[PDB]
Amino acid sequence: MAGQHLPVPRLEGVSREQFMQHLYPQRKPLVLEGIDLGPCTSKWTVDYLSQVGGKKEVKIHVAAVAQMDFISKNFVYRTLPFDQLVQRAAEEKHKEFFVSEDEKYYLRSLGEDPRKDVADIRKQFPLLKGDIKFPEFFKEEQFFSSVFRISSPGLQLWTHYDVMDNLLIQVTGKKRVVLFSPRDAQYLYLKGTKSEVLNIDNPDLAKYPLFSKARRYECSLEAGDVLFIPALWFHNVISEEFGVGVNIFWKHLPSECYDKTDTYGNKDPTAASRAAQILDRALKTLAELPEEYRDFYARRMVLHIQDKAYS
Amino acid sequence: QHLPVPRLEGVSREQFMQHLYPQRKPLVLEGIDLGPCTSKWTVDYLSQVGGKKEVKIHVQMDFSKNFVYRTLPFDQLVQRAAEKHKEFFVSEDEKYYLRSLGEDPRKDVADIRKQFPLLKGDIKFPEFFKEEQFFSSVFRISSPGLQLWTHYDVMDNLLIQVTGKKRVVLFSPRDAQYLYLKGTKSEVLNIDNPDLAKYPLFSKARRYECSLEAGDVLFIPALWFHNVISEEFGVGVNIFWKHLPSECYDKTDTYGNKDPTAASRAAQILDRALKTLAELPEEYRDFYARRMVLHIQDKAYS
Ligand SMILES: [Mg+2]
Repeated sequence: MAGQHLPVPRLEGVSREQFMQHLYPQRKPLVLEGIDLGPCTSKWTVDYLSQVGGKKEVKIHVAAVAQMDFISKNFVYRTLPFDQLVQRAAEEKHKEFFVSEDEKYYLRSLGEDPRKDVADIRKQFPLLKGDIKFPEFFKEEQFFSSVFRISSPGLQLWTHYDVMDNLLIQVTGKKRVVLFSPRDAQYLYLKGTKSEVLNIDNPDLAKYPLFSKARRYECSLEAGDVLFIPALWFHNVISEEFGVGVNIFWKHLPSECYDKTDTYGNKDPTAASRAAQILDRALKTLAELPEEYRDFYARRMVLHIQDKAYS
Repeated sequence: QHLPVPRLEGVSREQFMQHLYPQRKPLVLEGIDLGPCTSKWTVDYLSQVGGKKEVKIHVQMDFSKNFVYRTLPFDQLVQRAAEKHKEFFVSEDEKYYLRSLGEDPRKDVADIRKQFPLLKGDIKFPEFFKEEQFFSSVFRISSPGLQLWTHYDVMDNLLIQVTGKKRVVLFSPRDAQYLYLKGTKSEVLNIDNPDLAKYPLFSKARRYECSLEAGDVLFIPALWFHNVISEEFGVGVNIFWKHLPSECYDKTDTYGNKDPTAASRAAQILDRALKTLAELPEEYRDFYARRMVLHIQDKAYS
């Protein structure tokens, strides 16, 4: 079981009700084939996205290296006009560039003022929103954000997770995506919503021994493919080609539970974040009992938590 | 996963304090001067000197209550303790136990000085700790083949075997996980051939092991689990003492068993943080519980 490699189930012809009432409550990743996405899927050539989306300047990642690394931040931020960015991500070599002729590009769309606006494709790319029919797989009152996702081929984003449920729509290009159950957290060596294990295919088990028990689900997304990701599910994407992605986040929970400053979808539901503050407190009172004693009692706690609150 | 506890002869008062004690590991100390006690505390001697003072007699045991509190006159207690004893409250092969406790059990600690003055004069506790850190002295009479369940104490302990053999096995505090701890007692009664059925984890527990001969002293650093099994009849005494600044402990504790106040409270607020988490759907609750124990492990462990 541990360290296994599963396929993410692929279903074609899934209905609204069957997704919403049968597949969704199942809380597992799943890919849907053949959904009517709108013509976006035959229109969004690079020439078109440049023309139609053009020149709305966006915040962008530039990396001189396929495997992007936040532990060493080996990439830099920059801005670019939408068309430019597109044209650049579809390239392999670059005449003009921010760091090297082979640097790779990564757009994760953001609301006009990232401080108070979630990203909304409808709001910020009105024409482009035109070509794409969001699958109606969730109550509208729970909509949260809609995000563009365009990357150079060979670009490896790192393993993270979000607090919202999420429909990732591969419109153009092939995407590889491996996923980890939320319960695989212990194995993932996380700093925040990120994992330190960059090379998942060929892991340095000297530094990340526990990564071994990690049971990975894998899937590759062709154009037209849609993938559902339950909240808290870890995921790692690699643009195998050039492609254009749109994701839709939405609330699985009462809007009341979420943190309102969070426009990205990382921040922990208030209850959890509060809990974490409480905990940091205990870790402090206990803290300056001698290490010997702290330790014994940290261990009691952990076992206790595992028993009252694990399921 | 089965070690011996080091035995050491000729360890100085100093050498121990300075270089051994701070190792925080269990040691048995051979050939300390305990006084005449080790010499004269015979069933017959004991019986005489002790007197007829009524004592709290308990009668392989189960903590499931397969024991029973009782009370007898000391001399008769020892005398039976050495016995199949004719007079019994439960059975002919009644097993007899004794763990000393001060006048008011809820108020005061046990203390050999206060409660066995004559007998006290026979034994010199080893000077391995300051008088200010003294916490209690206890008289331990048990009958042969009596199996007292596994527990830990919060005070450092000097178990002194004065008379008769006694086995004892121990476990790293950290082996808390494998012990299935119900408070300060562990669920696995028969330590030798454990029902791995009920408790699969007791296996992963490295168990240290020693045998006390009359005169031997076992140091048990606070937090070490130990299981004591009187092979022959005999009397032992143990002394608890505060390893931490006296304030750190629970005032209500007359046993040296209650958690340091810092622990007791931290676990209390912990129970709070669980009450908030609890209100999210189980699966979210779950995920963040795990993120909590990751956090505790990284920050507080070793
Ligand atoms: Mg994401």
